[PDB]
Amino acid sequence: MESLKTDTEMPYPEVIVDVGRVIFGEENRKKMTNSCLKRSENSRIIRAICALLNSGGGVIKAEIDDKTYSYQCHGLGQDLETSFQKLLPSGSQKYLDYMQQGHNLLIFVKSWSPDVFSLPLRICSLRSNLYRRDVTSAINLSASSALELLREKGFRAQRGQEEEDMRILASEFFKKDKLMYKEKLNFTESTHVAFKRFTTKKVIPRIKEMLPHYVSAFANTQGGYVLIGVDDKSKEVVGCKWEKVNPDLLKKEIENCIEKLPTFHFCCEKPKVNFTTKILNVYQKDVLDGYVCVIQVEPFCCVVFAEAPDSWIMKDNSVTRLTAEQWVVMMLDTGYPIKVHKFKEALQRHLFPVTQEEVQFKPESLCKKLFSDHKELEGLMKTLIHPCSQGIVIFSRSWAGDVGFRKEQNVLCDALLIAVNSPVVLYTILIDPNWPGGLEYARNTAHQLKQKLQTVGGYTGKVCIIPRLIHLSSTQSRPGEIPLRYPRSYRLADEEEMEDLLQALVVVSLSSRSLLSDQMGCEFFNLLIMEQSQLLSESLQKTRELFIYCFPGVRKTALAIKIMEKIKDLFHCKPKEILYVCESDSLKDFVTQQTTCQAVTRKTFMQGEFLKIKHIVMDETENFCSKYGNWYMKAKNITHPKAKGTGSENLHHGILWLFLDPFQIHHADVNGLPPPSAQFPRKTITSGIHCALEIAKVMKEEMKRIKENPPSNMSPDTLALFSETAYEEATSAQALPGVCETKTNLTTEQIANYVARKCHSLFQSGYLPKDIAILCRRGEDRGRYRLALLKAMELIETHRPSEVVFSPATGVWGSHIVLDSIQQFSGLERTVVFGLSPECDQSEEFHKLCFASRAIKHLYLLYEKRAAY
Amino acid sequence: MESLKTDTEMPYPEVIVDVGRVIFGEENRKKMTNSCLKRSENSRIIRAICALLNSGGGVIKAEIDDKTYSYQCHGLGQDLETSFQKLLPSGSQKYLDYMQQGHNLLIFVKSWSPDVFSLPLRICSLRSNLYRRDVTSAINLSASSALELLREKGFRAQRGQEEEDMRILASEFFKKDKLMYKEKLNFTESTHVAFKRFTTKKVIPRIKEMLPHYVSAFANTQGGYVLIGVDDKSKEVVGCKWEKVNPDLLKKEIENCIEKLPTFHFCCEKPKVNFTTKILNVYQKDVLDGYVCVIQVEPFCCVVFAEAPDSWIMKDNSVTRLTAEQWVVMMLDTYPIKVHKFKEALQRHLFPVTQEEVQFKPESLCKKLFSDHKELEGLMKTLIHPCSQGIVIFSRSWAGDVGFRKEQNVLCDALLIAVNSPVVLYTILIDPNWPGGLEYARNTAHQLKQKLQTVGGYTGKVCIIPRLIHLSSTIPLRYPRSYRLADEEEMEDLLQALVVVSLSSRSLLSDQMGCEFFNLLIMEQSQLLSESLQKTRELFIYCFPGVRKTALAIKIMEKIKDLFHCKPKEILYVCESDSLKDFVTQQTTCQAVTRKTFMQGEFLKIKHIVMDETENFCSKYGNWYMKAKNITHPKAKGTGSENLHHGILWLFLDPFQIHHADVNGLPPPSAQFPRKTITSGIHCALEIAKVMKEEMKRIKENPPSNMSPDTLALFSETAYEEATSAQALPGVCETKTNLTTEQIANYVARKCHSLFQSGYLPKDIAILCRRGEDRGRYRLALLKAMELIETHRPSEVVFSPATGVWGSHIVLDSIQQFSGLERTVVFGLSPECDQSEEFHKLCFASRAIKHLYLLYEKRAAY
Ligand SMILES: [Zn+2]
Ligand SMILES: [Zn+2]
Repeated sequence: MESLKTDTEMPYPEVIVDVGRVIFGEENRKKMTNSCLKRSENSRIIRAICALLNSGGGVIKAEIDDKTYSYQCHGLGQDLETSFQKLLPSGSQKYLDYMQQGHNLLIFVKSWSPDVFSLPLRICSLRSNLYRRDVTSAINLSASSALELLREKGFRAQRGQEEEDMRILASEFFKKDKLMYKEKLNFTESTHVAFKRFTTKKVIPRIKEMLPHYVSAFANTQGGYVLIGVDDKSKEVVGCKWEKVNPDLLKKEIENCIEKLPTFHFCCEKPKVNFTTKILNVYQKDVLDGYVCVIQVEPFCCVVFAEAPDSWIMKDNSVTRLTAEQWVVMMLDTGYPIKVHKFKEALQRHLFPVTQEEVQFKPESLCKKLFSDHKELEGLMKTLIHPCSQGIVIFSRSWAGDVGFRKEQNVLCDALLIAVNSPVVLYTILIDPNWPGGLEYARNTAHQLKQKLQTVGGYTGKVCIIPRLIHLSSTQSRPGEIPLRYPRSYRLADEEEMEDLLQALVVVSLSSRSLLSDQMGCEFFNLLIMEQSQLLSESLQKTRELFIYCFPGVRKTALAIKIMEKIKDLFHCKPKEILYVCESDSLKDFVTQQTTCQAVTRKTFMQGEFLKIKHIVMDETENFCSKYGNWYMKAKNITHPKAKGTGSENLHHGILWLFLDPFQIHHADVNGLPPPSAQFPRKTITSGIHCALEIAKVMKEEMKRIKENPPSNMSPDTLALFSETAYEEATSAQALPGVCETKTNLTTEQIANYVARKCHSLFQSGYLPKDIAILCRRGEDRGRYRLALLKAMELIETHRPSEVVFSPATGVWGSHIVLDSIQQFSGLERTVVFGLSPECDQSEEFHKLCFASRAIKHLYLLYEKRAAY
Repeated sequence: MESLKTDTEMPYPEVIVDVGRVIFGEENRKKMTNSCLKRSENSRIIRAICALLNSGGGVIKAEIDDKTYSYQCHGLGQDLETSFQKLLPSGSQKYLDYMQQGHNLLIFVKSWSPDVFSLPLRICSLRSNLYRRDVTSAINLSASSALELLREKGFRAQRGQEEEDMRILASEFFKKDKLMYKEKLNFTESTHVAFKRFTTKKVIPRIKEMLPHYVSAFANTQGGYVLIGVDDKSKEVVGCKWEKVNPDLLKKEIENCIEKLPTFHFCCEKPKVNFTTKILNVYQKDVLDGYVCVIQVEPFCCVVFAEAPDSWIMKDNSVTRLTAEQWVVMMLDTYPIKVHKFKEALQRHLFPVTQEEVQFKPESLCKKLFSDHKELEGLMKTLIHPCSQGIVIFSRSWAGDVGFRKEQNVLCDALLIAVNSPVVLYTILIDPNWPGGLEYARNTAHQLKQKLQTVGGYTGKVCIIPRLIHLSSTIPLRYPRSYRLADEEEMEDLLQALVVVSLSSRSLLSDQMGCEFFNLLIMEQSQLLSESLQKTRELFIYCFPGVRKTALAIKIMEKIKDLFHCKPKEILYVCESDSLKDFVTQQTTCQAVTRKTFMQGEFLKIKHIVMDETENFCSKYGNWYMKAKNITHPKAKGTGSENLHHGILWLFLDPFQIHHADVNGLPPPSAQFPRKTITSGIHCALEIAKVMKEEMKRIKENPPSNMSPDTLALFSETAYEEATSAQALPGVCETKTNLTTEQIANYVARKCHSLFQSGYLPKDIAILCRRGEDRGRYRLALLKAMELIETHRPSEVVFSPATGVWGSHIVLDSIQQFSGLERTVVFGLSPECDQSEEFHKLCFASRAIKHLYLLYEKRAAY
């Protein structure tokens, strides 16, 4: 199966299992003469249901034999119901919904999501086929008891009396060499002896049919003796006729049966199941009559199966039985960030609120682009949605691409309608209605989206995504008829169900690469920064001077802003009494807009005099230069004032927090800081990493390269505090899927064309120009790159709606693309970063870190060709 | 039941139920003519099993009808086995063991401990009696499914289609006002309609019997209609004869039945179950023939029971059914964890399983008992034989050690734990003619097993066999072989359970394992605190009362030596008292001096300084802080030092226990940064911590002159409660008031004698007096009291100054001389104190680990 299988009559998104012709109805089921057909049909239906439960859900199609059968009047069938109850002890309503359309009965099977309150039963099984022996009975363990036994045996392996009277009597019987006719047994059945239903006219068939059960029961429990040749009622040694079957054939059949038994091993030794078969002779008046067989099974280290556990899955459009190995692996279960599942409720409440207002079109950016490019989309969608007042329509250029699958050019956009008391509907808009593959695209996209919701999102409920195909060129909406019918239980019923589906959509979007993924990632990062700021603020009451060491990608500035707010709250000071000192002007304007507290650059700080400043927070401390003056003593004097006699009854100490990034030092001169031995007390922050996995991986590779061959300016002691293990833990905890690409050996025109094409593609998907940052290492190439980019974007944008405007790094907050040097972009970040740098050898490759620290989710490093002289 | 009930014939420790005469055996069970007796006997046995499972375990005693019945030859019974396997789906062998002695068949029922791999099914139940309607069938939910439904409804309440076609047709049938004879229904049964087995000759008994099931099924699920008067096979409105029963009587019976139904509510509104009963008339050719009753049940917010859930417990020597409220509370469930974290290490250190000869524990009590009674060693060696591997744990009173009464006539109790042996509890009696020995042994064994299962968390079959012995002298209790310990792992698990039980009680063994537990906890805190060595160089550590600063300081010194690779003599400890100096000098290899020695001397090779008792430092000699800074923070001298180093200056501060009114010499509280507040260092009894918290509140409410508001601000009672709950252990704190000197001496002598008889060594007693000039008077009075009490007088009573804390003698010194040192038992002898001077309870309590006896002398008369 590449995508799905074609079914014109019932083009459902889900997988369809055809169980052939079945007889349905209580009266018809009872009056069936053929019991074999009854059992076969029941088995087919139950196997299909189990496979659909373990394979994500689906539809079962059955051709109804009687042409006068109505589900409302007749019913389903009693035996099928007993089977359903056996398979689903919790309840069959939560998973199975029935429907009669035409002459076909459709059973809708929900995916087996283990109930949070219930035991974590990963998969559903009819019978474990793991037998454990209670007193005088061998019980086919249920799924829950099977999990009990598996977990107990696993713990035992990983770690490293009248019952005994029955065992002793059975052992004494075993040791005996010969027996007498009508000799009376002095013991009955127990946990360690079983002899009932074992004597027949033909012993071989009964042994083959029944021995596996008792052998599994004895091996799983402790000990056991199986006796063949003892009459059930009278407990005498009747024996088996010698002429009927010789002892050697019976012994070989027994060893064959025990060898065919499936087994699963928790331990390393992996012993086979061991058993001793001893054949006893019975003599009436010293003439041979027959023989009695005793089988002894010792306790077995792990679980032994009577046969393959009859649990089914779906594999290659077919219902497939699960082997013991597969069953135990799937049952014992022997990684998207947890923070997503912690914050999905707040994210849904912020971005996708369930309100009684009119229908909302999201996301705003893509909606604006689509509606400006196509004027009829607003009207067409408003007409199609009607009648619906409450709901959200989530637009995407390609939902299939949004869930990780192929993107189709012929699909203009996809709309996902979520509403209360309505099914989820996926609208696919086509540029040309004559495109043959629209229906397949819609069906596959709906199937993939539902599967992603259930698997990644964690949705545990009945949801139907109905593929509806629409065209802009059509003057009249809803052409033809839509025959897709689902039970009323599959539409969302309350606002809580809508909230749950939207939270699952939040998780799915945050686990993928898309425009919506990027926007919700920004909101997620805001929440994470709030949590980190709250955690770090606890040091305000315990320290006054602190040296904060930050890994690459920590986002020091947001933490600094929120820490400044926390200082204002805690110390009850006026906002203008807190000073933020940075090195770059651009960061100064950024912070000036983001915070009400005072923000100055180092030159202003040294030139000016700050009498009213009570607390100082310094960022970009690595790049500070001491040529103008020694700023550290100034900050110390403003923060730590020496006592002047008795004038100050209670001298105060302020906050002198310095944020340092040892890795990104671009000033070879001395910083003016105290030596690394005097940089105490210190804190290392690793949990601020807010970027893509790809960008974090690039930054870690550069970190390792720097640590292996440290440069002159950096020192071993500062490099020692940063470990790769902590960086992996933080990245796995806090990073989101993204894009990082590298291109080499390109001319200026090729770089310009690549940037123009990528920007056009991103804009078509709903990215705004404020998310694009084009950064060049060498500042003298700004004009050349600007001319090349103007030419490229003019060529690409043939329609040319508005002029292309690039803004300097000062205008980060504005709505324009940023084209400036890396030095001018220090401390500032944007979602998409284009790094235009000349050809770099191994020595100069360290600037990948500088480029990556500026990118949040996209990073396109482009390298120019070597100049020819 | 005060302790237990007397059973001379079967004196088992456990609770015994008598299920009367029962017929046993497959042949006998099958051939029974009377089915009512069969059902009654099966019900009695299963109810007793359920009660024993939910009530800690016990024994079932059944008298066998047949005198020729042998369990091995015959068996137990098929119906009984099926009932057992119904009650225990996991397995009946783990909980039920059978045994035949005499004419009685005994069933040994283990306590229902929910398996760690299991769903948390707290109690066992035959039937939930909670019904959930699958389509066409109403199912009595199992215990697990009942728990699932209860949790779902609780979460829902706390938070705040052809099936639909069936419902619509049923609603249309409901709305109809008239019916025709042999009118064919156009619908069959679904999740929302049920009418099978409802039409009988006498409708009322069948309704009374079956209606609760369907009402519960409909209420628990969504909606439902019940139809009365429809023939099963042909689906036509046969109707109920009008003469047989009037509609009003049937309606009132339905209302009575529905009202009688038990219910449990997860919500505050508490609505009753709502339902509409409508009576429909059937006419054949317009003449009345009968009537049809339709009952509508709407979805109901909470769970509705068909009847009281048949789960039983034990209450007042009786098998008692559980009501719905009790069952739901017990099923939904609506001591420090560090004990369960450290019990394995504690048992490996203190009760190791080895192939060596049997070990007698604890050593102190064993020495006392064997010295006082010479024959006890030989008697125990004889009784234990044949046994090589095992531990014998001695107690003056195991009953007292598990919280129950102490008996004077019991010399001691020995608990024998061994592999391939039952646990045996030996009670030694001074006078063998004491009537109550057997009852004492039985009750003690019962209480010890119950404590093990409940507090200790033991999940396994254990038998504690009461055995009574007498020193002056020159058993029918039979348990299944599964009740004896089988492996070394089972012995280890039982020993871990015993460790938890004793750490959850008050005894000598409790105190010794408390000391080991506190050592492990201090190791964990020291490891956690040592992380600040890499992040800070000068630190001001603020400690709540009872933090045990000195042990943390010693382990921090060790961590400094490990981290900075410095010689032990390069790390310096500065304290104020000579006694703590000597203590630390013995406990550590690093240099330890007092403040006077620190200021007089010169320390060239010292690279790191750790200071304790910093609140009591006096600046009259000079500025010790500046000296510490100069030693730890050296100013650069030109280019001589290529890489200047900064040392560690860690100051341990206790703001509450400031006894020097003069300025400490510390920097002002605004310059005391960076700072750390240690809360998780509290290692004492709950009672001592409570006294310290009360004194803390009293001090915070009325702060004295020397302390400052900023210093008191960091100490909150929420943190103190969290710490005390996390890391404190049960203990004793007592206060006596208005006693004269000889009464105080007699009290101390009597308490010391009682503690010594229980195995306490003299090194665990510290007698501390607030006023130092009373030391001689108290010493004379205590010597007189102790010589009067110890009539035997084996050895002289020796009191040691506070310098000799490490020695094996009672300490009699002032509180000032005992600063920074602790002992298990502390006696506080102080004069009468008013509200202003009550603050010294904190000083007295900081010196006690598990026992504190504050004694106040009478006011002096002039
Ligand atoms: Zn194995
Ligand atoms: Zn309620």
